[PDB]
Amino acid sequence: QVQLVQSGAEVKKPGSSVKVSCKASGNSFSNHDVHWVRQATGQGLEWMGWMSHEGDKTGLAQKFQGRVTITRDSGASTVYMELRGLTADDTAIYYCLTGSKHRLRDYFLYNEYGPNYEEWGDYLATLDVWGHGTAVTVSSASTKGPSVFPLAPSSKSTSGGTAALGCLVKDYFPEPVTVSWNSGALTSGVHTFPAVLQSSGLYSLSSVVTVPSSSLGTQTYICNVNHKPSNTKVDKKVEP
Amino acid sequence: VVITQSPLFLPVTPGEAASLSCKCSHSLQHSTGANYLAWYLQRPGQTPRLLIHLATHRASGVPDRFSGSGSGTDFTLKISRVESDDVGTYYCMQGLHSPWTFGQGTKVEIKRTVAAPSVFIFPPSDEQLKSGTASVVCLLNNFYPREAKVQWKVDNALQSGNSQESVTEQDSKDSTYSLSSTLTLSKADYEKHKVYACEVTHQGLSSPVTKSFNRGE
Repeated sequence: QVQLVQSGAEVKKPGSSVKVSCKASGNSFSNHDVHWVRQATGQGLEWMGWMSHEGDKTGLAQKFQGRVTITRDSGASTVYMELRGLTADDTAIYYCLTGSKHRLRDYFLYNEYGPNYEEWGDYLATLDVWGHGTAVTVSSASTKGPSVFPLAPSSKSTSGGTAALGCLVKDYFPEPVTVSWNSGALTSGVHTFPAVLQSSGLYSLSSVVTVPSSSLGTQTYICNVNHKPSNTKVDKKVEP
Repeated sequence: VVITQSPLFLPVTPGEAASLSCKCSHSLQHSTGANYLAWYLQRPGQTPRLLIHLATHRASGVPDRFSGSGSGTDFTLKISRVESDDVGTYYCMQGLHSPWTFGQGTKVEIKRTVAAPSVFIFPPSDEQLKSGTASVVCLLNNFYPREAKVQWKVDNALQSGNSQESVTEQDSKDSTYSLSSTLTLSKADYEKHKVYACEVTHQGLSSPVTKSFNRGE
């Protein structure tokens, strides 16, 4: 159970470059191949490149040809992936990972009069340990804490003994934001929606919860909003 | 070298079997005999978990209801007795031809009976209005299947280009989805109109449902 540690989230302007780093417990990149995989929100896995733990082989996807450098320090203590010429299309979570290969002799021709003719190939057998990822956001936006507005429970959010209420978490950058209710004490019937990216380049999301209509007179509802990038911590009471 | 996964979207009745196809334009069999094809499950919020490697081998700790087969170009992942822990996206990955590549994925969800959304509407807060903007929020709660349509009306006029929506992941307990839509206007536009309405279409509704309020009361 090797653990991979990745560098922190970054925001980069279109046209610039990011260099992501990765370390493995026990210096495991010495003995296990490194892979890079990225994934944009709501989209598929995309293999980027790899380096053999032997340090004698590197490869990239066709799309990253001329865009990406994969390198490591001596003793393979840290591994790096540099992506240049960033666009909004490069906004994704970038994962570092270990994998296993089969290094096999593909070509062999017997030479009776000296060393043999050989060619060896690498074949990917497994992707093993995934890092937690590094979120890279490609945008010219400025860090901004959200405004938090109540979604008040009313007759227009109530029926059959149940009411809905929520918080609108408007205009923040970058991701991520976390939301809890009553300091984690309220979890049943909570829906916290994925953020949407607005035209302004800022994000918004809402969190809603359904509760018994009965309880509106007596139970307090507070949404707790945390936006670490801006050190913004908001507790908002939601009244009828 | 191309990979096609099929189907793109697969609803499965709990306890029923599932069958996923991964086909490649080129053989994935090395001359030594091994097929370099792997299957991965990615659940919402998680990194992918290896299920099957070298086409037919379960990975360590993978329950025996997952099984892989196939050789050459055509490969299958069977899941017997599907449950909510099996929900997510399944990717195959070919490891024979450099550069290595993932398939585009098959999305698997729990199939359940039809459920129309409960629809709730929220006017903008007095605090938000103070700042010169009005967001109206519509919530569609606990519906299935995932396909739903929200149309915002202002004094019955159809709106476009001023709203955004977001859908949750499938609830593991009741197998439903929830959706929120947010209409955004300036305070100025918002105060020129009276009726704000969220009109909703879904397989579970025999005709569209409108939730509305009048500005003020």
